[PDB]
Amino acid sequence: STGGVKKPHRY
Amino acid sequence: LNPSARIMTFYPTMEEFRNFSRYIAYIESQGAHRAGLAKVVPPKEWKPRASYDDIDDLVIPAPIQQLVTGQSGLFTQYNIQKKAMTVREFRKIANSDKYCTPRYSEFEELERKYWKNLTFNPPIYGADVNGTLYEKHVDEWNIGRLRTILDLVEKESGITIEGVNTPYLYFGMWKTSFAWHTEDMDLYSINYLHFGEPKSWYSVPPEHGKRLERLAKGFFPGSAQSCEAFLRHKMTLISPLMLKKYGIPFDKVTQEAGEFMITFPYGYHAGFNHGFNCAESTNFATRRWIEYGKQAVLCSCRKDMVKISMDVFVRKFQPERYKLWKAGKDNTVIDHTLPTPEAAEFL
Ligand SMILES: O=C(O)CNC(=O)C(=O)O
Ligand code: NI
Ligand SMILES: [Zn+2]
Repeated sequence: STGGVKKPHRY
Repeated sequence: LNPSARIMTFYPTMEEFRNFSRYIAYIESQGAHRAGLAKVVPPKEWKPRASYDDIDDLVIPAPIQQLVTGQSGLFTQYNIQKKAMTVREFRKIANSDKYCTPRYSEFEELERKYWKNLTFNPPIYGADVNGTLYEKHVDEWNIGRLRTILDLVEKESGITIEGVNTPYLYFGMWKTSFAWHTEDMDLYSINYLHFGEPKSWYSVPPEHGKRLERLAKGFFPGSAQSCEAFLRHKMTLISPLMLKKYGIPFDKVTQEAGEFMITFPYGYHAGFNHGFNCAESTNFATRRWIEYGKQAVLCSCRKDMVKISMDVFVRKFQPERYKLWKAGKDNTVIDHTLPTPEAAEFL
């Protein structure tokens, strides 16, 4: 497994 | 129950409003979930904050300049991270001649200008900011503490997933966009527009969501070949004229300041902001979601993508299916029309 972030990868 | 699968709007009294989860079960008993998106207008007596006059020094640490490439109703959005800036700094840019909303009569006119000018004069979106503008004592529909079974993740594991079981703020200007997506793990979302100009939404009924994905894969076959779940990258913009042209059912709705939107498991949505505004959002779950989470097609190709272990949920809420699921033999088919079990109370 659980985790991550909702913010998608910026460029 | 909502056989047209159209976006429904509700006007809860303060007594109905108090229990968040019970009111989601209620709107589902009315068929709201079939559209993928519902609007809830809170009672007039309810305010989440006394005033928004004190937030000008709030830091937007990673504003995104939104570069859009494409034509003929199909676009890819490239999110360029800019230097940190305050809400005051952001509002000045938003309200400036260069970035402010064009003059317009009907919403349909603004909708046309958005789809025409999407790729010009790239705006800045103060998107995915950790925080809440709820005052600490607001106990009804507080995005920081909704009290749903999604709390099992942190309660059990200690794991916080920013924006998913924590709140995010979104400072918009004109022509800032959110691409087509379902929620991470195909969860619900809640979205409250604290202040400012509207936020317009497109929605595809969960029962026709696979048709949107098939279409998107044919239009972006490169992206589809490198990632099954490429729509989760939140880069894909598709106009309602393209949806209409390829027979995808959808509805539209505009959210005004002081309104909540609810998105439902596997409900594809996209949209744009009309001008300077601020929305707060997070994800949440009902018991109905557990099967959606078990079956969610997840993004393979990126680091830091949201994944939730379903184990804890299947053990607690489907203990009879646990050993079968754990063995890979759980063949449950999701019926998108069914309301969450908690709705039984109203049915
Ligand atoms: O407001 C935005 O930019 C996008 N919001 C959402 O996708 C949501 O609340 O589910
Ligand atoms: Ni969303
Ligand atoms: Zn991917």
